[PDB]
Amino acid sequence: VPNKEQTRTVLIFCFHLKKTAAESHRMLVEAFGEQVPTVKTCERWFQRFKSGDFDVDDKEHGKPPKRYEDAELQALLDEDDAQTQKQLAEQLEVSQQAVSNRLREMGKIQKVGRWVPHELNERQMERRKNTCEILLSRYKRKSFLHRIVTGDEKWIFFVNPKRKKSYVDPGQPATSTARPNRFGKKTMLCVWWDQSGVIYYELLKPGETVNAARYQQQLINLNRALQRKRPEYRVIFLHDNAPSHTARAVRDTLETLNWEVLPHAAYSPDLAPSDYHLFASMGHALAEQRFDSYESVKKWLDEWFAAKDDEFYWRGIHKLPERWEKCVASDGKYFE
Amino acid sequence: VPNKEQTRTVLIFCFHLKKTAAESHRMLVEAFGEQVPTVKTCERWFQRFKSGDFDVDDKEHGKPPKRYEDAELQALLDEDDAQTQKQLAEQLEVSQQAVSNRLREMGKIQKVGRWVPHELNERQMERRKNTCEILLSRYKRKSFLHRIVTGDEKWIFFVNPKRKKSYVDPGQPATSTARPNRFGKKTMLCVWWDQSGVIYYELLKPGETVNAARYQQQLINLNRALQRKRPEYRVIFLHDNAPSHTARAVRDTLETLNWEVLPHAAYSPDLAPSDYHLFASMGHALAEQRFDSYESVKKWLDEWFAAKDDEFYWRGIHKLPERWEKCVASDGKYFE
DNA sequence: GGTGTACAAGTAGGGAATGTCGGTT
DNA sequence: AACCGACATTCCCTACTTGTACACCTGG
DNA sequence: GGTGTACAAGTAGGGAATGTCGGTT
DNA sequence: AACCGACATTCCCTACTTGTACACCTGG
DNA sequence: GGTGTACAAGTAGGGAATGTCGGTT
DNA sequence: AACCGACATTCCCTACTTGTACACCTG
Ligand SMILES: [Mn+2]
Ligand SMILES: [Mn+2]
Repeated sequence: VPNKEQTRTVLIFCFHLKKTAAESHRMLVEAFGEQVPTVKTCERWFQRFKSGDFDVDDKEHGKPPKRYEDAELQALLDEDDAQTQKQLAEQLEVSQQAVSNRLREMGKIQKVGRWVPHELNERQMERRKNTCEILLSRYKRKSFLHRIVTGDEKWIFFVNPKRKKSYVDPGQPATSTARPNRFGKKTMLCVWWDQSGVIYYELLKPGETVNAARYQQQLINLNRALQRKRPEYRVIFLHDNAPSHTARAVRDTLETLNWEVLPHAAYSPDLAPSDYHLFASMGHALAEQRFDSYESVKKWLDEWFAAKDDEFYWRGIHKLPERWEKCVASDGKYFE
Repeated sequence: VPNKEQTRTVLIFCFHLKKTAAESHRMLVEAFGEQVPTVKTCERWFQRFKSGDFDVDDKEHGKPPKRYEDAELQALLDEDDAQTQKQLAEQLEVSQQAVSNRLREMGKIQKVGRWVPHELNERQMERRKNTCEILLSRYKRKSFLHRIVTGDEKWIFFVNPKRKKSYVDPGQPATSTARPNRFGKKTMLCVWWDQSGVIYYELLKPGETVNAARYQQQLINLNRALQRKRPEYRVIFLHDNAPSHTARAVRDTLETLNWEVLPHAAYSPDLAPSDYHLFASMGHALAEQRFDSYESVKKWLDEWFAAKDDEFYWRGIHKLPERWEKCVASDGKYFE
């Protein structure tokens, strides 16, 4: 009856009764019948038993040689880590299924890259690196974030649907969503805030623009609202290089307010707290959220800003230095 | 130095040597030592040996109870098959991790749903059903497909990048891509085709628009090219309800050419061979493609439309029949 | 409309695990 | 009888293969 | 910033697997 | 001695738990 | 975002309708 | 008073323009 495993047990038991090899074998036929391993394989078990080898496991078997080294497929990734299996395959003379396996066998996983706002010129980066160095230099001499009042502009549609993920048996349809229309109803939000909260915001009506003209009016209203909400206020103002924000007219509206405008490189939303922090948070919050009327957008926004904590804003602003640092370490290339 | 499995082999060995249960135990202690099991076990083993049962492995142990039933979790999916695990867990009173497991244990996988072009109206679904019904009723009677000349219009940006997928160790990042610009240079393409190939295409200059005026012009230009390339043509025209396609003026330009316009319910790009099949194949081929010159866009298209085997277009058109059935059986809801 | 990844199942080798057998004591 | 060495036979485990399912793309 | 899934590791508890022991022959 | 039945003790295997990593999101 | 059709409302124009004026008995 | 033709206005009624909905195709 017994298998190589059950057999070796016996031969250990037979070993421990001082039975000789050939003796044990006789007992096996006596016990189980003719169909028991040959004497030769008893003599063998015995020969290793005498060494303290009662190790049950077969010694490691034979294996077809790997038709390509690990470090070989690894060094292909070292040139272009974003190739398909089929592409790697035809460089290693194996199938894709083969390249499927060895990538699973090595620690490797497949992950999808980041979208970055803009392709940056050899120069575009230099400007970033500079600004970031400049601000850090200042940051070390004296913390000044406590003086920062930034703000920016962000669309808010009346419907924000996301593609839905369904848990269902294989080869079945996942509940589907209807596209967000590119030319749907939307209202521009313009919001200004500081490390202690949101100072002032305007929610523009559907078709409304922001021009050198209106921008002025706004930061004068901001000023008015600043006077009451921030009594202690000099003051530092951070905003991106909108065609509207660099307006000859507006530049002067800032001088005549005695506001210091922190330098800001273009295509750098990763350095604008309004974008990388405030809005980013709102992005999550707006998911699948509907707005029937312009009134409710303002009501949601109102309760949304209000129901934030204090630290939330504080944290947004104080992550600047960390970003300026990366912004330099990454040498101007996006760092996010 | 035996285990709760190895000793059982031995007890089988002794059973088949006509040794008494207690006798065998005395042999166990003699051979191995003092850490063998009791005689009480040997007696028990023997008692099941005396039957024909020499099955080594245990009986199934005591296991905790299931806190909810597989089919009870199934009722939640029947309601809403797209729910986060956390949400299911709450309804079941178990943890998320708990549900992560029972979904693994059941057949269930996670799938991303579709983007359907437009949210359809109780009415718009009927329009679709009918039109599909009508055309199919006819196709059954007499195949009118080889007479179908159809066309549409589709943008083509000068840079078509895709997020890149990388094979990498966990934690390490994947190569990032610069985002496609919504406002980049983009030439419009107006193309008309037929079961045997493309008849006449018109690649517009950047700014160029299509109005009641220009559409007519093209329809005539089409006809001329149709006379020499398709020397046999009466023509059936298929085109979507673009405001330009549905102008008073144009319907008359179509009459003057004597073309049967097939009815085509609004919001039905899934029934326009131009979109659902020709541009579809294009979207793939256009991936990661850069176009520096307007000439190359034409040079690309020329060589592309050309190298396309004749059947390709044939299949495109002949897939209408099944889309109609499918459009019909699904009562007008989208069906892709 | 195309394409990319992984589960199936089959297959060839590389040796171990085993057997055979003539040689020793 | 007992055990051995050497060459032959059997078996086991893996790195591949082709075949295939299928998630997700793609045009709106 | 925010959140959704799964790999770790620990824990209870339900019985089997095993032990203990005085009762039979 | 041998084996038993009955009650006690130990051990094994799982369905959960909490803790945590981390892909991917989110603003541009 | 582009674009066309369908009325709903808002200006002009050739007609009217009415007004002014000369004439004659 | 009576009455005309000859023009000049005060208006309409229709008639060309705008103005203000929608409707349909792209991502
Ligand atoms: Mn901005
Ligand atoms: Mn179209």
